Amino acid sequence: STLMKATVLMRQPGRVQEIVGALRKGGGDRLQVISDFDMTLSRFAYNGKRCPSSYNILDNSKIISEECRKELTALLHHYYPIEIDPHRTVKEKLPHMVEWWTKAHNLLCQQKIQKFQIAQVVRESNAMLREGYKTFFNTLYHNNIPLFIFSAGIGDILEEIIRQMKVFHPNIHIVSNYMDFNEDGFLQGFKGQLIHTYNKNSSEGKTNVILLGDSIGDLTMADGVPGVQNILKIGFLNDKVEERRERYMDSYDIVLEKDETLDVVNGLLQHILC
Ligand SMILES: Nc1nc(O)c2c(n1)[nH]c[n+]2Cc1ccc(F)c(F)c1
Ligand SMILES: [Mg+2]
Repeated sequence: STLMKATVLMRQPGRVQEIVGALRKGGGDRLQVISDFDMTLSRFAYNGKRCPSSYNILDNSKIISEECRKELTALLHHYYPIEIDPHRTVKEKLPHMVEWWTKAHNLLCQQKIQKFQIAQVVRESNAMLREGYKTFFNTLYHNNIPLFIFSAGIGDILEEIIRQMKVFHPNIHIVSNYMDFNEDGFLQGFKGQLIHTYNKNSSEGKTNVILLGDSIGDLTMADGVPGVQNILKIGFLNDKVEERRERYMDSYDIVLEKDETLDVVNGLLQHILC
């Protein structure tokens, strides 16, 4: 019944039925959720307007100068055509993506950004999560299901969004780029491994996976999780739907077309965990 919502597309509904059945048989003990952030857990559009990405939330804020905003936009102008070019292989795109993210991160480090300002920028932003986010985050937490959120954005921004929406629970594990601040609270670098849009993947018995994404690249987020026995991939198809629908349906198990809610995922979780 969950899958009878009007936004639901399935190329092989019988296969979806078998995967959901295996997930239910395995129970929450075997389940983990692997999800993209922007335009998957965050809402795509509201009240006739696009909702901001994590990148937009910081870049359009009061703590980024207009000159820095122009330089970030110039980097985007150069690298976006490379990023989306289907005739460049993922391997050929990698060094360009590393360059772009390294350059953007360094520009942010050359501003005067203070830790306390991150909460402020998010609070003043138009950040929005999909409808049903409380049920989604609470169901996972109450059922002890780890949620891995991958984002090539800024971890601090993601965390403040989820915290300010009152759903940042200890079962959430964000894999993203976290800021490093000096003793005076000023941004000085980024922590750990660089995550760009083409290395959002894993690079305990939780062998069943629900993957949530909104781009064709998100299909790989669970690659490299060892010993996965069952995976159900759910893809939000937010825009350019006539152009994208076939490729989405042919790779994602379930596609949700212009669905600004987590209702289908929530219903699947309730079915699997009850
Ligand atoms: N705040 C911020 N601003 C940027 O421009 C950043 C960033 N963080 N990290 C990496 N880039 C470059 C980039 C990569 C993908 C995008 F979709 C995009 F809009 C911008
Ligand atoms: Mg996304």
